[PDB]
Amino acid sequence: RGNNGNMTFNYYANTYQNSVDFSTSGILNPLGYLK
Amino acid sequence: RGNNGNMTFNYYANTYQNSVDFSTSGILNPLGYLK
Amino acid sequence: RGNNGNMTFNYYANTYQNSVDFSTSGILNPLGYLK
Amino acid sequence: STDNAETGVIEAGNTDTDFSGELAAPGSNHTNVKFLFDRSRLLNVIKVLEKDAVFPRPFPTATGTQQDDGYFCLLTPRPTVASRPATRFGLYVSPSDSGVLANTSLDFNFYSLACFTYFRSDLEVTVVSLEPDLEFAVGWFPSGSEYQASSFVYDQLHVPYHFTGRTPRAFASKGGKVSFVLPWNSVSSVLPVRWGGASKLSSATRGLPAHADWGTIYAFIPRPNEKKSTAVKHVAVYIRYKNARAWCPSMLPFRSYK
Amino acid sequence: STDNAETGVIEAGNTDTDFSGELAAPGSNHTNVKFLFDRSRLLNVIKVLEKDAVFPRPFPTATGTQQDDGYFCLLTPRPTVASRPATRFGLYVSPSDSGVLANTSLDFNFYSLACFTYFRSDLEVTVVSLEPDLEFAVGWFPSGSEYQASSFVYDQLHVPYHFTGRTPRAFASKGGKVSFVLPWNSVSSVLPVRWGGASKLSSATRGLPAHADWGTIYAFIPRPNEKKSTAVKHVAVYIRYKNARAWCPSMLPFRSYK
Amino acid sequence: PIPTAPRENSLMFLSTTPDDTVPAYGNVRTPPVNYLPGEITDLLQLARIPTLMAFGRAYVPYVAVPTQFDDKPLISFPITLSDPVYQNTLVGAISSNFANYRGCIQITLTFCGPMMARGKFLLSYSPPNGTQPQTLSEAMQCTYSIWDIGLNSSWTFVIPYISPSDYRETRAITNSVYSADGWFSLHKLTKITLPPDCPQSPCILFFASAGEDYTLRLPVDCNPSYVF
Amino acid sequence: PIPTAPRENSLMFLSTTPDDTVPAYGNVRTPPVNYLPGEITDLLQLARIPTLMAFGRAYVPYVAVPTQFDDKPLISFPITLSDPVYQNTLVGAISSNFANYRGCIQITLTFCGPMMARGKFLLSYSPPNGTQPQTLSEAMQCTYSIWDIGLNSSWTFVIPYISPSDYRETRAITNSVYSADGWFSLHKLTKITLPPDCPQSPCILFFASAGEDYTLRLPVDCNPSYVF
Amino acid sequence: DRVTTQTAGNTAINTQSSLGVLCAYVEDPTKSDPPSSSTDQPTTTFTAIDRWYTGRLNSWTKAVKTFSFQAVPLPGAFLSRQGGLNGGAFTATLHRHFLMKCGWQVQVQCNLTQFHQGALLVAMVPETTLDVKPDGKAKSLQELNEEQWVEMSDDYRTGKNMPFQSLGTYYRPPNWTWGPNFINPYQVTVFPHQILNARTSTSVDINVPYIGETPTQSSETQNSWTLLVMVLVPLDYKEGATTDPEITFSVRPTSPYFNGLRNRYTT
Repeated sequence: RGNNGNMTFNYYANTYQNSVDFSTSGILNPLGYLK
Repeated sequence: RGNNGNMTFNYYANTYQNSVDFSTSGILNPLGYLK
Repeated sequence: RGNNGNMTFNYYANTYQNSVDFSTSGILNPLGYLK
Repeated sequence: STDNAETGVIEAGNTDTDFSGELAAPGSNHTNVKFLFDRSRLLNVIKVLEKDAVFPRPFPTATGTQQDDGYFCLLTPRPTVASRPATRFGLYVSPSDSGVLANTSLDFNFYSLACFTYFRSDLEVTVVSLEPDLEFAVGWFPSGSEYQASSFVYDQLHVPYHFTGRTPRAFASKGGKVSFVLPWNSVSSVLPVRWGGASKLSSATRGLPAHADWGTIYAFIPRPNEKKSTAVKHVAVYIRYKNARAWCPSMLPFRSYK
Repeated sequence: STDNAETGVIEAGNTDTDFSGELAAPGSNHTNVKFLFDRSRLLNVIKVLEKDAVFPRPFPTATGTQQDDGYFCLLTPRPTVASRPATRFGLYVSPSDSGVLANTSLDFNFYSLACFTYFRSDLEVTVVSLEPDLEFAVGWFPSGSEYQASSFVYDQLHVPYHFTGRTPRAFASKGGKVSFVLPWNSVSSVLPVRWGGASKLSSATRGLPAHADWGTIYAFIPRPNEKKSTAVKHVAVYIRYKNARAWCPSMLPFRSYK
Repeated sequence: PIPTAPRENSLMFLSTTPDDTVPAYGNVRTPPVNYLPGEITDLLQLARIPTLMAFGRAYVPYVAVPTQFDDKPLISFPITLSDPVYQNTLVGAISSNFANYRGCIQITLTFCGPMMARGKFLLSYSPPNGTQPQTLSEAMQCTYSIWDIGLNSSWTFVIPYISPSDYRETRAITNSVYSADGWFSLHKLTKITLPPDCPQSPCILFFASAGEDYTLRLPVDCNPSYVF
Repeated sequence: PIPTAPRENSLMFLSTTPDDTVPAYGNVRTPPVNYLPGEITDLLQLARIPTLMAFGRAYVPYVAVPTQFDDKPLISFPITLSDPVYQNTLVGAISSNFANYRGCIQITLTFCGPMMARGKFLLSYSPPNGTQPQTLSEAMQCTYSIWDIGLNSSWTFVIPYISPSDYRETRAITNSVYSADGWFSLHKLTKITLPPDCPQSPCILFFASAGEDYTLRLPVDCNPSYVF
Repeated sequence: DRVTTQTAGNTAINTQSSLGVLCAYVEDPTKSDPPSSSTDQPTTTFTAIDRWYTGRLNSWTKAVKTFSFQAVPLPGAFLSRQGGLNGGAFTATLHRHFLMKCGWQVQVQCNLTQFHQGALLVAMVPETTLDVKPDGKAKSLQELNEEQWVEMSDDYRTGKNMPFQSLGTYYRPPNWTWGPNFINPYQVTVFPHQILNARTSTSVDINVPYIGETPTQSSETQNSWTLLVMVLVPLDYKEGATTDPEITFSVRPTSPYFNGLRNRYTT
């Protein structure tokens, strides 16, 4: 969620506030996999 | 809770408002215990 | 309750707004009782 | 321990791997990409429009062309010059000479932790004034648009065409500020911090992305052209990268040894 | 009753212990540590920056070094001098002499009820102006940081580097105030009111804690360096110890008998 | 739009509002303080610790006991927590920073003389009267407690709380019955019988703790006269 | 009308508030980025990648090994993440943009000499002392690890986290025990035995990754000295 | 009853007029947790540093006024060898570790007769710089011998003579009036204290845990606890009695957790 301390209430919806992607159809993994 | 009269509603969460301690793993007691 | 038209919601508590008394332990009566 | 760094994968170990120790508790996650870039920073100190301006003509520009330089803020962390995206960043060392001193801008706080190649985020623009008690107004036009540059006469007052429009013209109050989050509007899927391709086919500059931006904001005093003053007023542009996502790890700039 | 005060534990008794009386009802709990320190008080009257300042050089300082004194507020109840933590507190009795009169500060309301040794609390800073209708801005940098002291040129205006940053630069409105609670950020677990150790190993001063602070706030007019005025403007710093916790009971200052 | 009407105290900075404020540098994990012992939950844990009083004779914590027997109190002081025998006690130096109190001042003695010394002391608290009692017969009529010297060497004289109000003032600016609660007075009842080759004029050492029901109220501004 | 009282920080632009703002051009479907691989979830995924350190001899990533054996460290540098052997490592160039850290700096070596070369190297981390150790017997007493040359050609010397605090500073402005955590020192234990017709003075190549528990905190302002 | 023998390691001490072990701030200050600011394995206690370290303290005359005190820094007395207090296996381990963390259990003996009067105030004062001269350096053995007792002047009551960093010739040097490492001599009994009266006891028994700003402080610089022997009632005796009774003190470090092994401390 990032640097967002507003856990309670979002006035504007998720499409207006953020910008979602249109569809086509703790644990940090490494960036290089030896195979 | 101290000098806090806001019994009802906390807008910011407990981590943002206060500063908790990370874990490692009426009745007033005396400060000197005779043993 | 007196001259208080706020029937709904008290933000500050009863101890902060008013001043209660610490404990020790329509109908208008007359001020003089003939006995 | 006994390892091989020629292989390209070196497993990060604790003190207990080679010695007799233990682990340490992971305290904070301030290295999170969505957390690290979610904070405001100075982008460009741009000047405020007082008349129906002209968008700067594309490069190279010969002399005599009456344009308006340093009035437009191309919202991009990449090096810009004269409100157009560039590749090399230049600053002036002996600036008190002839010619037109071009407005160059760069996001200084970005490239010190732009250890990646690609980047996508919803920009949050804040336009803070640098003038005591100024009422201004912030225009915008997206990635792939152009500035409508004329003036239509309203009651014998030359009102410019950048008052109206379908793009957000946010009006500041007298002594107030402007703050509105802009979505990712570019035709590219991500913003290349480093780019090696060419947008055009002939006479293209290698490494210059055409539409890696969030558009261009500008500031304009909301009075008509007859009320044009003389003293130039500035305004500052603060940006914030909401919901940042960064792909493809890359280099950090070369810290000098002098 | 018949007791022994040499033992070190003297049990507090009521009137009914020795005489024929009773108890009294415990009325109020205003001696609670979290309640007693949760109130604002004057800390330091600091001057407002008008240019890209220089953080004061560490002690001892020879003459000729052009620094800026009394512009920084080291947020600590301990005695400070020239915006750096000190041990002895000094005030001026015949101040109208030569030399540079150093800014010294102390929390007067704290030590009268600092009957303890250690202390930890989230500080709540309020920066009240001492100027009629001043628009200022409050910087900060934490316990273990330093002041970025230069100026980057924005549109031929020398904007200093203390506008930008990842630390909170809270902007006051014209006639408004600044108020933001700072967390416990020091590398120490608690703030020693009294300290007897030494932070360094060689040439260390006994009793001077290096990082027993909440950082250092400063005030700066949000105009560039070309708009520097002449008359010096002051600002007042009010602090409040939210969520105070005090360990290890200790002494109170010596009230004189004259 | 929620139509709100702000009050007449809008944008007013009051210093002691019971409320938090906006965080600016949140989400900071402070290091844990589970290792430090002895957390002061309440500052009355320190008023209940007996500290030395101070007596004008270079002010002296003890009381010299002269062998000349004259019918006077040996040492005497009013029970007012702004009196200068109380400036450097944790009872007195905390409660000078407050406005009211309630409860029992607890005066503890310690006879610091030789072991072979005997004798008796009279510890008389007087309520406020028109004139301080001086005769032993005028302090016998008050509330007293005859203290003996022996194997034990302390006596916690709990001064009672006799007040016409629920709280008492702690700063006698204008002297009244709300701030000054009468005098304490230590008479020597029988003279101290020292054996041969023992030091004359022994020393009674005074303490001043607080009772188990000692209560405080209304923090006021302190006195910065120490820093001068 | 909902009667609201705005606070004292009203109309204050703070740069790092944990909060959104009003959208102006909402409902924009961005194109999907499911095709791009390797999303950096956290910037500690890059500090754990070993990068070349830089040594003053035209600064050199490797260490020339002279065949003249004198009892000195072959190369040595303090473990302070503002030291100029750390300006161009992803450990050092990320953590110079922060204020605190926690965890284990991981120094990885690579002997880039010929295959037929043998020999042993001593890799001694010293805690902060009054004087940097120089004798081999003064670095033997510290934390060391004797590294052998053979079929494998790397050694990840995990420098431990020995600190009097939970976090350490990462910018030694005023030098103390909170920013400088003692010296690293590479001694040649036995001299490198080269066979005939093999190049003299081989090259040890140094890396600097981060441990699996390396943690960072408190972003501060960067240094724009690169752009000059 | 009043006869307590305290066997610790191999050095067992005795007293026959004890008042009781003043356990401070906790029930059992022997129990202590390992530090959380170290990742290496701590050197715990062992049977050569779990013992009583008896030293000497300066004598006590009639010329000692009220509140003339004498401070023993801990573990500063092990380094400088104040009063001949040699640690042996503890000093030779504390010089080879960077982080030390222990509670203390002190015991001050001073044998007054039944014909003497006078009372010491033996207290364990946290976090003071009472040994250090106001120039910045600590007192040597001769400077703890030329005076025998530090008189409570105005500079110690107020906090004026505590060490400081000089401002230099650029600043004007202020009139130094206060500093937070004062002594309030009327309020030393807030600390863990026992009065060593002439008519109740000859030995006081104090037991303090580890306190400090960090979960383990440094070894060669810390001044966490400070034994503080203060003269409340001055000594008095008729002529012919035993003059100038000597004062000793016995210090046992309860549960030490050393960290950070390095070579012997050289400046």
